Amino acid sequence: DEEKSKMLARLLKSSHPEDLRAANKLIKEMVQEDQKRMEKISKRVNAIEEVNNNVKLLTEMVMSHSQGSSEDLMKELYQRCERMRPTLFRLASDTEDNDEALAEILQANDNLTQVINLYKQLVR
Repeated sequence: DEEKSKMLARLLKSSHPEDLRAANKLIKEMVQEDQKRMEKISKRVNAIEEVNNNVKLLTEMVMSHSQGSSEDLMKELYQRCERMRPTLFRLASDTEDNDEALAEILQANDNLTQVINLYKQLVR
């Protein structure tokens, strides 16, 4: 990260023999990497984002409904949570190279399961 960096800026400012050939090859590499690294983070974030929101929302509703046509936007929301358990689990699986991310996906999932059940605690 910092070594590949110093290395690069070294290969750049210098003659042609190796320097350019290498400098480029190394530029091409990084680019291709930053590409996948990007798409990954992007997926994880939206996923967690989508989850925290649904939880919060459906949580509030199950609260205002614990006393008094929402009983159908509350169900519909709930089933959405169910189908997320999958993607979440499937996500934690590819996140085997970053425990800070993996932990977030996990806690994300805790909230998800916590509310999917709390809803069921009333319907059931």
